[PDB]
Amino acid sequence: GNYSGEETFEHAGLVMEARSALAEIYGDIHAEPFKDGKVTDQETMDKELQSRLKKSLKQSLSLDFLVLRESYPEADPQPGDIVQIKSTKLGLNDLVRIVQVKTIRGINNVIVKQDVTLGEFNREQRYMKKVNTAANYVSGLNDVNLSNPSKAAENLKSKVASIAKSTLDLMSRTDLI
Amino acid sequence: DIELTKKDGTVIKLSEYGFIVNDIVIDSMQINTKYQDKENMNGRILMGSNYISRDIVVPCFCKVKNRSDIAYMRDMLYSLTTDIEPMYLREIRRKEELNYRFTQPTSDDYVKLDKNNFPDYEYSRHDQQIYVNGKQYKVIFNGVINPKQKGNKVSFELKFETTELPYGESIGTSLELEENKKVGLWSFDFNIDWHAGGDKRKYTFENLSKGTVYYHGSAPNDQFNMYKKITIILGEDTESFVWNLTHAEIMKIEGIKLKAGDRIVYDSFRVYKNGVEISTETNISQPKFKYGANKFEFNQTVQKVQFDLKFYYK
Repeated sequence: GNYSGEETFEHAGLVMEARSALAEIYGDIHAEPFKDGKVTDQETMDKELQSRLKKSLKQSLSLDFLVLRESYPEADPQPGDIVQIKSTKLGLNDLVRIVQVKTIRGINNVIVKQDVTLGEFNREQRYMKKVNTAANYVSGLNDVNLSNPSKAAENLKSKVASIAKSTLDLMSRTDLI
Repeated sequence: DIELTKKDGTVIKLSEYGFIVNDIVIDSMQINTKYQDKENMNGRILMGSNYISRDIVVPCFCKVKNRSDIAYMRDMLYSLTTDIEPMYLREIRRKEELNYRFTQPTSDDYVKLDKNNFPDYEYSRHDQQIYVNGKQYKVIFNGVINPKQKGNKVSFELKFETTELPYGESIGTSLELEENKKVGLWSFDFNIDWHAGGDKRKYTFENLSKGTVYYHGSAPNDQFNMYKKITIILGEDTESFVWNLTHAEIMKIEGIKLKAGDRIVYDSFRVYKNGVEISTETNISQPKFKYGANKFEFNQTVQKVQFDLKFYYK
């Protein structure tokens, strides 16, 4: 992450590999490395890296919640709060945070049921956002031509290599003088 | 045969309102099972099994003096019974199929007649009916039709249903068992020793690491909706506080520091550290009284424990 913008792999710029604590029993795997980066210091290069690690062993708890009104009224769920769940016969007593909540309210603003998701919002919604991002990023463009695509990209890339060839010629011809 | 109803704010009984009843029949609890069938195995796994609902049925008829009045009476019935408001039903029986007694046909010792045109067989005080048992039921009504047989007699078929928990909630706490102040509300269905202050009546102990409890209720008080409520003067200062119990799980309170004279109100799935400002993060585990001996074991000789609860039946 500190190599200059024009190098792209001559791996200057704080080459390093880190790992988490659980690695030693699972072993050698690794994700897509932090290739893109213009960051100088090394303090960053460990924080962002371990964040890339710990974001990936994902746990989504899309439980269901059911409101008790006559009893336990002080549980209006709100997103971005801490909560202590505990399911017996599951192996679970830790505390987590809400990331999604879904209220309904018929009339007099009385709640009927709640739905919530914890930690990461879902596996589901991640897929769906991926799809919709693909489908909206596409159709916002104008270069797309479904009949033989890549003309718009290959025209560009070949133009790029051609101007690089012309630049090579210019370099030789200038170093001549 | 009166079908008493205690509503939130009043008490009602039908036969007071000219409403005789034929009988009361109380179904058991609808066991919803949760089985799972393995694909090619001659046997299916029990995921779970669980009580749901205790549907009551009560057919009641009524006689009046004139045909018009039927309407009024019927409306009264609806306005008196059909209540989404969760009510507390109490059943009543008689002790005997009473008859008219011997008399003398000498222009004297004539027979009586009720407000309704019937013969009063209930001559003495000790004739009329009784709360057959010291329990109730949390109950709601379901649809009725009113066939009018001849005259002023009309029948109705009430179909009641349990509200929250399919159980025979015992009226009165366990402390009224402790202090023999309130009278009634203790029927022989509950096998209760007379030795008040003796074992298997007491839920108020002092200066003990471990003690014994007799939960007279056949059904288990694991459900939080039941009014299981404990309160303990901890006796001895500590940083952590564990107490174990049988027919239930272990309980800890770690991570918060306490003091001796401080008291804990341990409500169902809930912990008042000092009566308010609930500190209930520590080991969310609720205790469960099944039946008979429910032995507890503290760890530092609490100077007081006492706990009231409600007995539930199946």
